[PDB]
Amino acid sequence: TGNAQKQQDINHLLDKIYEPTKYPDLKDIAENFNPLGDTSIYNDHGAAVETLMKELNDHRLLEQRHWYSLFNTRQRKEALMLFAVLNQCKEWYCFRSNAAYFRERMNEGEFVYALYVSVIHSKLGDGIVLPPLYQITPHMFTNSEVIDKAYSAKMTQKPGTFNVSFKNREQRVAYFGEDIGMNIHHVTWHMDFPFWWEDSYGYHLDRKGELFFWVHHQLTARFDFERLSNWLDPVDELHWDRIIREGFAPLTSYKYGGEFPVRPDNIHFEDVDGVAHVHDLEITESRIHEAIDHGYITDSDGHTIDIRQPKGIELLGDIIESSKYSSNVQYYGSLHNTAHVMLGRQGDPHGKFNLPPGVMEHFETATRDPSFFRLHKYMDNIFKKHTDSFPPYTHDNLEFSGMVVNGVAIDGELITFFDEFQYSLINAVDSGENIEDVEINARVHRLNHNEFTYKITMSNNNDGERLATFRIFLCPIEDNNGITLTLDEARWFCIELDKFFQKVPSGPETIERSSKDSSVTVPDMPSFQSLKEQADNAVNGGLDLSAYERSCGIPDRMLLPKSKPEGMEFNLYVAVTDGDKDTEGHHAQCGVHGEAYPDNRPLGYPLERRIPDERVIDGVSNIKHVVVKIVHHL
Amino acid sequence: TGNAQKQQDINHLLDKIYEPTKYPDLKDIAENFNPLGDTSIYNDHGAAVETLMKELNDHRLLEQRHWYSLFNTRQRKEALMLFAVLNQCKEWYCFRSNAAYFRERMNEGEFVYALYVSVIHSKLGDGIVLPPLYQITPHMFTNSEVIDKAYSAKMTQKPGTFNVSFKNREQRVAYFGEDIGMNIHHVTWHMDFPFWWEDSYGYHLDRKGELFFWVHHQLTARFDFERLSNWLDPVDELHWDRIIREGFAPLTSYKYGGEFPVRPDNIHFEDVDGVAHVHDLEITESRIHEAIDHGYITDSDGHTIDIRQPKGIELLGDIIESSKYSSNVQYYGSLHNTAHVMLGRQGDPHGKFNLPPGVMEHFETATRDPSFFRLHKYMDNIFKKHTDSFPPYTHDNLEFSGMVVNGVAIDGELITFFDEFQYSLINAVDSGENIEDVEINARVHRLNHNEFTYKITMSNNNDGERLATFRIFLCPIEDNNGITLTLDEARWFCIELDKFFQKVPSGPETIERSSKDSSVTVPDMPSFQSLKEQADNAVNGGLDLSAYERSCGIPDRMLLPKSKPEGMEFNLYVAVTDGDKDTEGHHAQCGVHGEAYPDNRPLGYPLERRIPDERVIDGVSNIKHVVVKIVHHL
Ligand SMILES: [Cu+2]
Ligand SMILES: [Cu+2]
Ligand SMILES: [Cu+2]
Ligand SMILES: [Cu+2]
Repeated sequence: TGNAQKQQDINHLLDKIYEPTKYPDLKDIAENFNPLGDTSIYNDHGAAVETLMKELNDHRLLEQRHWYSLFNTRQRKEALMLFAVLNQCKEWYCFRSNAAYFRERMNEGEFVYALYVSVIHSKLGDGIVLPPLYQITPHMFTNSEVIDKAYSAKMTQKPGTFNVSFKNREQRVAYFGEDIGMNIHHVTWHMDFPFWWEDSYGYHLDRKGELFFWVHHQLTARFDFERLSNWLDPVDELHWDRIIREGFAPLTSYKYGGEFPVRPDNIHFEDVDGVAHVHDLEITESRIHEAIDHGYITDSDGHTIDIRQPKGIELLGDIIESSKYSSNVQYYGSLHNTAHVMLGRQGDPHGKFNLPPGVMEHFETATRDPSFFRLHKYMDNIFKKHTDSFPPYTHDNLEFSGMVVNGVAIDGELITFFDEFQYSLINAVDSGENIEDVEINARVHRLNHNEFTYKITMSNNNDGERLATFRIFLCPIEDNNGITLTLDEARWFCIELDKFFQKVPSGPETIERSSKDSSVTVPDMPSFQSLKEQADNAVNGGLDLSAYERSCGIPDRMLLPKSKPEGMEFNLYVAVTDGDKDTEGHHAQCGVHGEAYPDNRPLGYPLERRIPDERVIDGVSNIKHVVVKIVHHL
Repeated sequence: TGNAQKQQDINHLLDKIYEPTKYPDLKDIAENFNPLGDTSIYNDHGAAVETLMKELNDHRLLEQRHWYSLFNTRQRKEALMLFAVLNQCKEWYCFRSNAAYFRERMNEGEFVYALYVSVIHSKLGDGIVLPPLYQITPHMFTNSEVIDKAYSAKMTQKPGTFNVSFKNREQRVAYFGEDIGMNIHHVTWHMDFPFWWEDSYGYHLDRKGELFFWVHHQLTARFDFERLSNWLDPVDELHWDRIIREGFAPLTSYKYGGEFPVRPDNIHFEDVDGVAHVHDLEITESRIHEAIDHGYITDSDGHTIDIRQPKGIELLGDIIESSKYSSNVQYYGSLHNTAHVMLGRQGDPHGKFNLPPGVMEHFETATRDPSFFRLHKYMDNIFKKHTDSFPPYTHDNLEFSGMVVNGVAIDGELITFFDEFQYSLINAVDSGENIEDVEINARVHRLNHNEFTYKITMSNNNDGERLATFRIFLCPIEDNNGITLTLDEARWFCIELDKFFQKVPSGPETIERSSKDSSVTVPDMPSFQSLKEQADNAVNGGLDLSAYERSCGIPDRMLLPKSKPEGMEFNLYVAVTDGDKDTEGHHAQCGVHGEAYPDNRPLGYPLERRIPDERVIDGVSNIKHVVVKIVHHL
């Protein structure tokens, strides 16, 4: 073991992935190993192994140097079998071996996918930090131009970094969707808590349901915000009976595959052969919308499982996205997933052209296409229908008697601008042998803000020390019409900025906290070379980069919304609930390994419920709202 | 001079076009020359030169390593200025110089275009054979896959040759449209007789009008035939008020530019910003259709120019395509051309995506897209409306008293199969310096037939030697329903197979002629390396290369249609008209330089007119029809 070992191995595995490995060890392994000759390394007595082999043998596994979408029911199954081996290894000797043996005869997508999920969930992958997808397989995160510029570099053996690109559209709020950080998170989030997880794999992802509800509600919110800042209007909800108003051209290309199919604007949704009928959604949507409206979800037996309770919204998220936690998957089908594949072939439904899958039929690339947000607004208000059926909250309800926020102040400035980043285009260009490596780079333009700190002034009238949950939302104020909405109109529009638990003493305290300590944030990740340089140094000298092991969050750069240059006033919500009942039972942020989500309040507390008369939020001591102002430096 | 010189120079000029020249001579020229210091080499006292310079100087000329469509009113103008210099050179010292000087600071497309047109039309380019576009700029004629396979070859410096590709469509009659020979011809035909020719350039292309009418009538016919052979039905005529039923994905890529924009099926024609309104066509079409119907074309003054005469159909072709021979271009606009650009941006009319031009906005690539033939059927029956207004032909009309065809026979076997061809992908991949040349090749699958000869047996009942025009059409018989049409239904459907003038001696003769001597055919062209090798062998060893210096025709391989394996019976038409009245006045096939078309009969004689009662064709001695049969070897 070690890690600067485990780590090393990983880096080697995912190095120049589109070509047989150049690391000699990996290849004699790749050749001499037999996953079937010491059914003991395996905790299954190698049933997993024996099942991959069988396929690899009848050679009925997807070919190498071919595309792969995680939405392809077979490609998925294959990818997921590698997971299942790697997964029941007792120690490194068995992982390295397989993710070498297979690495060399299994397709790259299945492989990249398999290795990551495996590293993330398997018992055996603690020490490791995974290189950033963007540099491992750059075709999924880089433009088509820069890609070709990189192939030229290589043809000519002349190095250097190319500048990527992005007045005519709404490819004005593009900086958001096309960011390599969001794209990362978006994929990671669904790697952390995959739709395909069976608790057989080892543990149970806790509230994947609410997690699902919430994560998208926030992309959806975060997204709505940016369009605000751009004189753009909140996003249309997608309907199956209407036209797809805003279509786009991605100008993105597959490594092996071709160029992502484009969609024209004002198109009519076609029945796509092999996935499902347009109507098939319409009905699914109905079945869903009836559970919500009845009060119950009905399983396979005709057993009504009640959802007019706290477990409610997850049971709902199980049927909506359609993970395996689904009660009656034969009835409620899979709205979300199908909706993906469904929106993707819109470029070729009967498939007369044999265009590859589309931007939306992939996690590291969906945020790309505009209907992405159109499709999640729709999912969003499916949930809202349920979320909203609860009776508003009472006074006695929000009140954390004693504790009272006196004041809230921002110790700094809220200022956002446009930084510049560089990732490397090397895994993208093929370098054969005895021809050498030319360093080609890609330079992108991403958003950023300035660290700032919070000065939360507040008195614990209670006799002594109480644990407290510091909940901070950033809601909007006006309409982009100039209509000041109402913490009903705006409660749902708010994006979570931070959530943390601090013990409060008996008396006037002044709790301070930084842009940096935010719980919904993750720093940009270490470069690959960086992770190489570092793996290698430990192994030859004698790696606690327990910075980057889990990381569920969004990019720190994305914390605050972009804003206007003129500036705008947002409304800052500081709600301080009672820590002892919250954490009334138990990372725990990235419960990647079965780790029980620590907060018990539902998600978005306490703005997740109808707020009919603001009269109320306003009279609980432990809730306080102060207006902030964000400015954008050009 | 020489030619094995002129030639050499050319080959050098058009080598690895996408990069500054490696031929030292070309560069000191490229540097030291000044197109403005001996205004004497120029027959204009260099007004041309002084106009390019002015642009090159204010640097308002299109950039290098960028795309270019010949449909772009500016790109065209720029391209066409180079033509105008190269054009008024007195000798080689001035051409070489310029097409060196410019070659290095003008864009490649303008440049390639400029050089060819210039070589083709300028007084000074007799000896020369131009390399095949397909190998000069392979991106416009080669797939998107093979192209990438070639970039890989190059990256790794491992040579190869790749096999190109083409059950779900009508990309079953694809072999026709995607052939590198047709594509060549199509562009050449439009280089030979350009729409932009002003007679200031030096001479007058004779019947560009009828030429235009006809050339497209035959692609259109030839095309209809192939679809026959494929259980496919004759092509729909395109309308501006209907859906674009049948769209395609070209899977083709620009060198500098991106991937050609694709079109979804069942699309509605959008008003495309910058080119023209959909309605703008509709009216044009009307104005056109009213000339035809009135009997006259009305010019700018309100002068009615009659067209119910022989000059008729060309005057019509001048206004329809809209060349500069147009009588009232401000009124009849440019249906054909505009229709090209109009159909191309259908992927991006308001241009929100900034997709490059499309397959149809280029001559070496339009035959690609299915609406290509849909758009020419439409143009086709615009002409037919006029062509058909003439009173049928009388008996006394077709009769070449004396001369009488006794019999007609094919002396071979009519057999068409699928050969294999290889062109080179080198100008496509960038090779910088001190990095050496790897030979990469592309292998295509093209149609072919077997030389066969005609055995035309016929007696001269007259008293002593009459000249004769041997006109041979290949008409269809059955419907693809199995209905069997009527040399009215089928007269227009016939493709020209040969046309030649032979002296018929008095009495029983038996003229024989070959597949090879056909007048509507051209052999595949010499390779580039071949043309290099041969150019090069004749500097050093003190070049005829005469077979390919103009070349209007279609590929010999395309002579006969594809057919069925079962075989089908076509109807062979041998009509022998009177040579002395035909050539009653004067290459002359490729009148590229002002050379008066030799035949005087209108075009398609004598099948261009309504044939109401076959009763007639049937009773002129000098017309004879015999059924042939074509078989396809799988
Ligand atoms: Cu997602
Ligand atoms: Cu989603
Ligand atoms: Cu044409
Ligand atoms: Cu045309």
